[PDB]
Amino acid sequence: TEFIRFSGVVNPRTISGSNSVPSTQVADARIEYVGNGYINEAQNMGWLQRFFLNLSPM
Amino acid sequence: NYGYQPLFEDRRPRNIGDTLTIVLQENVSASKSSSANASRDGKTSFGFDTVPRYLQGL
Repeated sequence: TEFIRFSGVVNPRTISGSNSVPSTQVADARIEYVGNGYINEAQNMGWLQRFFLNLSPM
Repeated sequence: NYGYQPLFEDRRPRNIGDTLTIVLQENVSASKSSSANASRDGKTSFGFDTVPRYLQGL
């Protein structure tokens, strides 16, 4: 399952005639595109590898 | 009521909370370089292969 979430503030005069506004005209734009399932877990680092990436000398 | 709104004037932000689009276009490039050099070569020689008798002592 994939989730696309959007939030922001829109000026009414930036909305086009077809009730559309580009995402670059939204003030506090919060855009999120995430997923779950084993596909999403396959894109997470292992805990040991994350620990090393954060605490290894090099 | 949202107050007085000009008819023909371009839509500009005027009060707190108004939105404005910033087109981020930055291109900065600075450079500097310098060098210096100095050289000096000197060779000198003198040889008397055959010395006449009256010059021998010298």
